[PDB]
This record gives sequence, C-alpha cells and structure tokens, in this order.
Amino acid sequence: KVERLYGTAPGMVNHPAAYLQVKHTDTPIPLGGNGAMSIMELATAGIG
Amino acid sequence: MSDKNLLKRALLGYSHKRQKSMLYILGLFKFLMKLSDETFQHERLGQFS
Repeated sequence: KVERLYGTAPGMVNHPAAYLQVKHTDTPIPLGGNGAMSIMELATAGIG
Repeated sequence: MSDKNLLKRALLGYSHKRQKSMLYILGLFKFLMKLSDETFQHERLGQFS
C-alpha cells in the first residue's frame, strides 16, 4: 500500500533503480527502498 | 554460462525494466568487446566467440 502511495515499487515513477546505480534491495529505505523484511526480523531486531 | 547469464540479466535489467545500474556491467562487456577487436583473430563455425 505505501509503495503504491509513493510509487517506489518497480513500475512507477519514483522507483530508485532507474535513477541509482544499485539494486532495489541495496537501496536505503529513506530513498526509494525495498522495505521487504520478515516479520521475525521486524519483531526482534527492529523496524529499520 | 557464468557470463551468458550475467549479460542476459544485465540486459533485461537495463532494457525493459529501467535501472541506472546494469549499465556498468554492459560497459564492462563492451570494453571486453573492444579489447577483442584490437587484434584480429579468425574463428570458424565451432569456435565463434
């Protein structure tokens, strides 16, 4: 939902991969970032 | 195959879906092509490189 809102998933304008010379997985979340993380990582380690 | 796969991946990632990366890889591949063309070297049907 949030990727649809800000257009950072592959396909819409704000996708970083067309603008940064690095993979989507290797892009900081504050930029167009892939927030794909497991729930266990999100629960134990944190959010960022 | 370690390079056929890499070139196909980089091309699919530069064309079609657009990424600013995957152009460095294409640059390396074209640099290798330009290295190959410095010295002529014939190759027959079974040895096409």
